[PDB]
Amino acid sequence: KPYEKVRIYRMDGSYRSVELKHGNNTTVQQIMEGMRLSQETQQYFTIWICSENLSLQLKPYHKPLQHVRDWPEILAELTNLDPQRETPQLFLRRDVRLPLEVEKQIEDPLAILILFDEARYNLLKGFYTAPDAKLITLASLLLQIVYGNYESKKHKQGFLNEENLKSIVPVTKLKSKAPHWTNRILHEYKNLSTSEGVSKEMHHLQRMFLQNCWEIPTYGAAFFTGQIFTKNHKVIPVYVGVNIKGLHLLNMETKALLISLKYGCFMWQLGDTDTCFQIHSMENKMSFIVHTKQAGLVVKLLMKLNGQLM
Amino acid sequence: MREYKLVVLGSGGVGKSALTVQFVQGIFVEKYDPTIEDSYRKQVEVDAQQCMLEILDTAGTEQMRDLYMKNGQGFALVYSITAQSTFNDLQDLREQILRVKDTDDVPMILVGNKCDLEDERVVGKEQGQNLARQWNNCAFLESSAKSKINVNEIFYDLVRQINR
Ligand SMILES: Nc1nc2c(ncn2[C@@H]2O[C@H](COP(=O)(O)OP(=O)(O)NP(=O)(O)O)[C@@H](O)[C@H]2O)c(=O)[nH]1
Ligand SMILES: *Cc1c(O)ccc2ccc(-c3ccco3)cc12
Ligand SMILES: [Mg+2]
Repeated sequence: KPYEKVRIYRMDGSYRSVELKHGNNTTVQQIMEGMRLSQETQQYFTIWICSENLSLQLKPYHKPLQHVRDWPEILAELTNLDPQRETPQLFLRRDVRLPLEVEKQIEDPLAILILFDEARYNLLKGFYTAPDAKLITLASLLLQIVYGNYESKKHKQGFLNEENLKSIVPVTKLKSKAPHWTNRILHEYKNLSTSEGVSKEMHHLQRMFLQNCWEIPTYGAAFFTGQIFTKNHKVIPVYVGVNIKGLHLLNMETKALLISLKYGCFMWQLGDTDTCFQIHSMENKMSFIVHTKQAGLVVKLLMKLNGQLM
Repeated sequence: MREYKLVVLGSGGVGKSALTVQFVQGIFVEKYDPTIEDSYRKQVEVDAQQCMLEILDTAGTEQMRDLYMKNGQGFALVYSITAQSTFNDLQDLREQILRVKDTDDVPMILVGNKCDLEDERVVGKEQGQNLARQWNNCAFLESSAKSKINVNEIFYDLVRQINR
């Protein structure tokens, strides 16, 4: 073939090969045009570059293959990792700046499906902290979406083991809280199928799944890695989630929600040597400091997402 | 959960992407965008067991065709009942697959697409059955991505042919 190409993956493992009309000088915007997307679908998504431990949203003017070429230097600036075990790939993902009010008016079936796969991926990974009731509802919708209608001859007993459970509940709960949710999951699953008041069209069911995900505090969040010190002093690895709602802190080991702060209920300050940033939570008389080489990006994203709010 | 690697082959325009997108995403791609190489993933239930399908949607021409054959487990051979040339091209593809797999026991299915355009039909249903008969009683199906006719059966039958 007399042309260059690149794979653009999605969270579900699928990919789409696009032509590279300008080689490594092709931009995100030119690649975005190379997909099977309309201007309707394109406004909700953008190209990300992600390895195992670093995910970066790119901009229309960015040249993604030069980011691939420069990945070991980028990992050295932003992480404390060895660049060898990290090869990046390009992904089509939700725009982190996409306001929730705009997502709530989406009707395109393809856009709904792409947003649904990302949300399901973040759920099973354990990044979406929700009460046990919200998680059971999401698991029953996944059963309807993936396994079709409920049938007592098939799903009543000896079906929701752990291999099937792993695909509908967060991995952080599969061992502890999940094996006691099975009866409550099937009852909602049974209720979803035998109910004409609920549309079983595929884009409608996925739209329902996303509705229950929109109330989750960490929905649509871009995640960064960092470190906090216990108030004798013990290091706690953390995920720093920054979305259109605010800022959230996850225990890196167990994904437990440490603190979640809506915009306008806290203030931020970038550290001196950049290696950190401070969060003063007003109306609580409490502050904390997060150490991370990505602290510059966290603060820069916090300003843009806060400035977006009216 | 067993994984199945299926490859959709055929000349350009026959609806390889339309059949795949309809099966995986339930959407009918009305536009025409010549494919470079697309890979889809989908979990289905074939004969009361959960399967994981990786479906490779290939280009009409161009070229890496031998890599697809050596790695693929089942092959959907697609033509359009609207274009005779797309029907004739399938004999070379059938022989290429047998040559690379070095056998005739290859999971395979012949798919005549665009049966919703019954008016503009050029290839007959009996001539398609006659080809599949010649091909060691190969499976045969007439399908339509627009009307969602025989779409799910194309990939379900390839899964059963791999389980044997
Ligand atoms: N009426 C009708 N049109 C169809 C059907 N299947 C595909 N088409 C149309 O045929 C055109 C080509 O379809 P496409 O899926 O891209 O075929 P392809 O085999 O993937 N082409 P390529 O090999 O170049 O990638 C599109 O305009 C599509 O809408 C069908 O069952 N009925
Ligand atoms: C840096 C930046 C600006 O200036 C505007 C909008 C942005 C949106 C998303 C990011 C980001 C997500 C992960 C890493 O960076 C940055 C960004
Ligand atoms: Mg195609």
